Amino acid sequence: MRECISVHVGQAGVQIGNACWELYCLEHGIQPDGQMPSFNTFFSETGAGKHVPRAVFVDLEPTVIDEVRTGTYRQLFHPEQLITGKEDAANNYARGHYTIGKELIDLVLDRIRKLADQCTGLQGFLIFHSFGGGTGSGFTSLLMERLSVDYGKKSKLEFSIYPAPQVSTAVVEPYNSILTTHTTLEHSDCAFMVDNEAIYDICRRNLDIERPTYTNLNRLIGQIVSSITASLRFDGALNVDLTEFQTNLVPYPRIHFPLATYAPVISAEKAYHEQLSVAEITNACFEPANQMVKCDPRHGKYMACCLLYRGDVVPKDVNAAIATIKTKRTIQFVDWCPTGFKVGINYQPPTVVPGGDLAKVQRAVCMLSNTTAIAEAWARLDHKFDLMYAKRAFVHWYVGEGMEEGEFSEAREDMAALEKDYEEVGM
Amino acid sequence: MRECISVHVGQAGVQIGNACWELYCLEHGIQPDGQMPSDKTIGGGDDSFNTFFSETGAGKHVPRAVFVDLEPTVIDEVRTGTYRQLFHPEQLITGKEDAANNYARGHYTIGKELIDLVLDRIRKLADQCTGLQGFLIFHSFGGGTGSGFTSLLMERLSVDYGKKSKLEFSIYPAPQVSTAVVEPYNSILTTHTTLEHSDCAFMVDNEAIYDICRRNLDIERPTYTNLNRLIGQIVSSITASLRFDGALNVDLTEFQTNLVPYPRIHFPLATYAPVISAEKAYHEQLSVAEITNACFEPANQMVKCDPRHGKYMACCLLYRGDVVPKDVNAAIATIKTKRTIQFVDWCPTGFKVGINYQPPTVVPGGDLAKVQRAVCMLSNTTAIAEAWARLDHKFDLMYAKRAFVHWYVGEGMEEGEFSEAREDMAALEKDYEEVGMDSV
Amino acid sequence: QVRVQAEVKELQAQNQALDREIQEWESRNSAHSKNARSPGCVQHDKVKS
Amino acid sequence: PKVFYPNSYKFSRQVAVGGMFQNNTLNVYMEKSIVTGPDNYITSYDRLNFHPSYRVCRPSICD
Amino acid sequence: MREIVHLQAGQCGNQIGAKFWEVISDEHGIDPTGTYHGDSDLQLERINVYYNEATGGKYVPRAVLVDLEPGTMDSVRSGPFGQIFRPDNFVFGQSGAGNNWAKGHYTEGAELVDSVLDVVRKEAESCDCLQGFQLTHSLGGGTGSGMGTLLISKIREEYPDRIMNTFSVVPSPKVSDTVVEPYNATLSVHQLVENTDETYCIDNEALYDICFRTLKLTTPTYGDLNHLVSATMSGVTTCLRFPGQLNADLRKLAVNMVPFPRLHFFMPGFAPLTSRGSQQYRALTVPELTQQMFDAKNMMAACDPRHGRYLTVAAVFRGRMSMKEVDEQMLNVQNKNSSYFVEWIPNNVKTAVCDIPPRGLKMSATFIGNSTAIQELFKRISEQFTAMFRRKAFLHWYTGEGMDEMEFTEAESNMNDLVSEYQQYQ
Amino acid sequence: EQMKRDAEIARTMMEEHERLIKEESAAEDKRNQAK
Ligand SMILES: Nc1nc2c(ncn2[C@@H]2O[C@H](COP(=O)(O)OP(=O)(O)OP(=O)(O)O)[C@@H](O)[C@H]2O)c(=O)[nH]1
Ligand SMILES: Nc1nc2c(ncn2[C@@H]2O[C@H](COP(=O)(O)OP(=O)(O)OP(=O)(O)O)[C@@H](O)[C@H]2O)c(=O)[nH]1
Ligand SMILES: Nc1nc2c(ncn2[C@@H]2O[C@H](COP(=O)(O)OP(=O)(O)O)[C@@H](O)[C@H]2O)c(=O)[nH]1
Ligand SMILES: [Mg+2]
Ligand SMILES: [Mg+2]
Repeated sequence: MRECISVHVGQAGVQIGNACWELYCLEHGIQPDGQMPSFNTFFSETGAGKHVPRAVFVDLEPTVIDEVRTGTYRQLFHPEQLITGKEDAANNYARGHYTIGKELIDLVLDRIRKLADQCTGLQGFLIFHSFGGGTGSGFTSLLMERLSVDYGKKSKLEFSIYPAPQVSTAVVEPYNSILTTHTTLEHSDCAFMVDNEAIYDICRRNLDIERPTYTNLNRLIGQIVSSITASLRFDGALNVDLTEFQTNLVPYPRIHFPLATYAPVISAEKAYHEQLSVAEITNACFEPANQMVKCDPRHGKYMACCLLYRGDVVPKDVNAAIATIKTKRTIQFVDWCPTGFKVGINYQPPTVVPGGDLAKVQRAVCMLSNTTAIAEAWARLDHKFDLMYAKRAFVHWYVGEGMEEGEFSEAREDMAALEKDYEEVGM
Repeated sequence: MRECISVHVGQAGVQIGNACWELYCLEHGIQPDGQMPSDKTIGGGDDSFNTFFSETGAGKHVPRAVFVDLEPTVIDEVRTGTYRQLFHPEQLITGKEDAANNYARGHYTIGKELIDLVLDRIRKLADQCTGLQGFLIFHSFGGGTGSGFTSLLMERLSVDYGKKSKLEFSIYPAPQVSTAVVEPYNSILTTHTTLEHSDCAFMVDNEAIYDICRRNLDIERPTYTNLNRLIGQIVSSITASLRFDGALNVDLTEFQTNLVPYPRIHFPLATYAPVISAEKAYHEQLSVAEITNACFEPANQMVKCDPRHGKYMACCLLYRGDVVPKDVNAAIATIKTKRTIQFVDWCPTGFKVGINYQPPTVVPGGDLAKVQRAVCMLSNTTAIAEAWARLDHKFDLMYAKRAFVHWYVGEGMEEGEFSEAREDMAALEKDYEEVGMDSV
Repeated sequence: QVRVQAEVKELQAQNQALDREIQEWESRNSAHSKNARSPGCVQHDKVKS
Repeated sequence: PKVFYPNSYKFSRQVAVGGMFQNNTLNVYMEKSIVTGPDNYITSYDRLNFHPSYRVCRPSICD
Repeated sequence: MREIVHLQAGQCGNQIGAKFWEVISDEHGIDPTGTYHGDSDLQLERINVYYNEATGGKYVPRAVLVDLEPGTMDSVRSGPFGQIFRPDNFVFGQSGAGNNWAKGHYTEGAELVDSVLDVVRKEAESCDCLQGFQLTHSLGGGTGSGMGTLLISKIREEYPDRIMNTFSVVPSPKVSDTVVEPYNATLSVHQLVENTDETYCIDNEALYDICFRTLKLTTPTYGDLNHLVSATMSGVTTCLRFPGQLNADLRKLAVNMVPFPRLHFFMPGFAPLTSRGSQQYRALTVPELTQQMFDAKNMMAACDPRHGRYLTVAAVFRGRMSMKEVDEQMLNVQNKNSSYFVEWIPNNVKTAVCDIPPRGLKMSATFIGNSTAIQELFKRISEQFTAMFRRKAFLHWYTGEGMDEMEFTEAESNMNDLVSEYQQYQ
Repeated sequence: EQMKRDAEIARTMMEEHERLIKEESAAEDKRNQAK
């Protein structure tokens, strides 16, 4: 009864959730309009023979929801679940926090209530979002704060697109990223992150694919999320519950931002020639290339490492390759973590999407790292904000829509405290 | 589990491995698709392919070789040929800009962008080894990649790996008929960076194989495809003792301690005795004794060098086919007691005999015939000091008027490096003359 | 135009200074590894131990 | 007047209207690679950018 | 949802206005009768942004055509796409302003203001939730420049939340018609530095220089420049009409472009402009397309960016097209130049992409530029207001209706506030 | 499928450009008529 409720907010949220729910619907035998010609982890069941996802979709620009409401998944959802605003948040943290989201936060929380009363053994929520936009910062912050002070100590997992060093589409992206990190530093249990520039480089290099679109990224993020949550639906040698990451990965209650990757990202024309054993894939997780977030790995030391294996895997291969990784003394593990790793195994192998590009591989690993390397990304994300805020660029819209000048400053200090906290737990 | 890593380099290395790997797919039952056929895939009693071929879990065999050059037009006939899907596609390294027949262009300018890349694909291939018997370099003393980058691989393989065997196959520039003019600047400047970092290096002229083809194989006008079948037969016969069991099994690590009397005299020359056109194999008996008497000829060598003007330091005779070893030992006593075949008076033992059971095979279209038994002689005679008295004179005439030196000094090289690698062969022309002298 | 040509020549000189220093550092790191490995080998000492 | 070879100029006017091509653009060009693959993006000054192919014993960062 | 009510002003507007609805209606598959004959169902889902549905399934645009001589309405109604508007909307006077700002602001224009707001307020109440308006006009004359400054400052009086966007043809001195173009233009910015805060700058001199080099045209008629103007006012609200892989509507482009609230004068330019002789040989990829956005001759405002420094850049693309070639190409231009593009804005490019190209093209784009070189266009029109106003050459034509000599000086340094504010940020 | 779609789009645009060429030749002959 390991049910989780998934809310997708932001265009990054719903466009990831399209690939995620096509993956979950092909995971079981469910035909996509709902019927069927173990699945109670994500789907409620009605006696006509229909399956309903535990999903709430929301944006404040109607066209990105309405393409889902018209497209081929129109009969999957109860069509009141596809929440929709009227006026766009306009890339504005103040508008998605203080001004525009006050019309729709009540509706999305009441539908969250009805789904959580449909459920019976509740475990967590999956909030899909970015650090770029107004409704991807402010509305997500209000959603997380209200769900924390309403539901209790249940795992509100959040998934975050992360702002890259030299890759961005907005101009004001440090402002709303440092603001959403400040106000969502406290009430999310864990926050996984991915970098679009690093996925771009992996798509260029490992998969032999030039000029990738956004579907070719969202397929990879769907494979990541399915490898996270295969343990609740399918049983294995060593299952890992979703609560176990909270006591496992994060050591201090501001350090809940682990990185991820997934090692057999390989096209068919090369995986036909190459075998990919367990020692091969778990050694291949630790390259500076094949990670999925741009931080220099060798400048940081490792804190913890939660591996999730999927498919045919015999536990001695894992237990030998882990020590083989550990003894090298260049992969620096911190001197107050002699345990090092945490490993889980599930039997059912990774699946395949129609219209896909990842090759069907018998076994796969998704590893969740917690590095010290991301201090450079927080240094640069504080620096860009400091460059703009020396002479008050772009601030007057947000101060006309709802914060004074000092709250950006206190978010700056409440974010710099975290960069001091890494040097504290590093030395 | 024994293994070799057959690393090629140069445009005259990819054209050798094209005719070398088609032989090893025929020795075993391997299709060009890579998968074994239906008859041998149910029993699976043979594990002789593990020396050269890998084995994936889905039943495909991928060979252990990496192809290196800076000229992108001879690798691109491999990615469209018959062997398109055999080789792993990450093992065909290929540069955009050329080498263009300058040593210094292929040591300092261009080759540094590929010295790191090929040393990651090498580290894959040598990582599956329970035990590495030895590499197999195929290069050429002619131009940029085959002579310059080969020296860059030698100073980085031995620093990486160390006391591990690394055999070498190399053409040698002809006495008279060669195809370049800057060429003696290279062959004096690639011996100097190979005197230290190569455990053994065989010597072949392409001119002497042009002489055996008008004489023995009875072929007029031979192309370059018929030069890489003869060299491809020898590198089969050297490494056949790893794969197929024998009566006197002689590994690769056996050779490098058993042929060199002094540690800079590692230049043995080789030959393959029973090369007969398929018409004359119908006429001639090919016993075990008479193809031992036909290696020491003045005409079946492979370097244009007649060893009548030198004393044989040692031999290493490797036999293949159906032989019985009473009849091998009858013939080696003939060659020692014959008057002309000179042996150095600090080697009264002399020889090294190896036996294997597999007869030599036939490639379809190959001019060679199916002969029941075949040998392969390996010697480092004293007579090779004649051939350096030809090449080192050709370096001296050009360097006297300082011809052709202005491309080298401008392409990342100092002018002094011709001087120190000229004095270095002023020792090796003497180092053969001190050990050919009779005992005092 | 003339002051911009002065800065072009300045940055060319700075570029060649960093290029020289790249050459010296590459030679130093390769020679350091070459001299560092020379007694003994890697990981076979561990297996033998 | 059996044969006639007159100097036509319609293409010359058609291309020479408005002045010849002079490039007025912000500086855009990619420094390309040396190894020819769709992967394996190696420039002289940004080497070590290739796909580190899979190794059984040790990972790539500890060579 | 996110509707916009269109407005015109003067002769220079209606030639751009009637060319606009020859372009928007042809993008939606609409006949001049107004009834739909399209091909895709996607062409009608967000038709409610600009249009409105009458009985019988006929669509009427939300536009009001405003002028001050009734020969201009007969010009547009008789046109091909001109009978589409509701005929209760052609609001005009009868006694012409006649290139007099003081007529079109104080005496002649203000007689007609109480009428024109009724047709404005009835097409905006029919909307459910406004996003803004549109004014297409010029800044040379007095019928459209001076009514245009009237018609904005009395429309900020009513709907000051909803974001308004005008499109102005700024008059160059190199190709000029009337003598007193300083006397109308350098002071009409007094209510366009304040009241619209979204205003574009199009020069007729640069619109010719596109037509001699890139297009390489022989005879450029005034029906082909408004072709070039109305195909880039369309491009900035295609995300607002059509679905996007990464979209940004009208309000999102405001909050990311303008660094400080009085610098909102823009530099538009269409990307894949090509001649009919060199059309076939030309490649259509994305790195070829950024070759043509950042030119100094494919810019519709007659001021050169290399004599200044860029503040911010947007580039709304179109078509079925990849996303690394958007992002990595425009990082490349930002990295390799780094001198025009300022410090203390660590990323100087915004971007967006739709899914549906303009009719008949594989791919296009629309470049929006915000440059600090626009202060030479304000310098070169206020120096021509120093010369005529020292010896008081023409002030009697406009001061028979009442403006003292310092209301020109009051709006001189109010315009010359704007020259120095580009200077202090450079 | 993508290759077939791109070839079809290229043929459509070249047909439209031939239509433009014929229209402009007609207009130039109309100007010669006006002479
Ligand atoms: N993985 C993925 N990322 C996307 C996709 N679309 C946009 N992004 C990322 O999202 C970031 C911007 O998202 P936002 O700024 O929040 O835009 P939004 O989600 O529409 O939020 P609002 O504009 O406020 O409605 C960009 O930096 C993109 O890299 C997508 O389809 N897939
Ligand atoms: N025996 C033999 N010799 C060859 C073959 N192909 C080429 N050669 C010889 O090898 C030399 C060819 O030049 P190489 O140096 O090998 O070409 P490379 O190694 O790519 O060097 P560059 O051409 O400068 O890049 C010439 O002397 C040829 O006579 C071959 O297939 N067999
Ligand atoms: N785009 C366009 N501009 C025009 C046209 N006719 C005149 N103009 C411009 O209008 C400016 C003069 O302003 P004017 O049109 O008289 O303003 P009006 O009083 O509203 O008509 C000149 O600088 C011209 O560049 C036209 O047909 N199309
Ligand atoms: Mg949005
Ligand atoms: Mg070559």
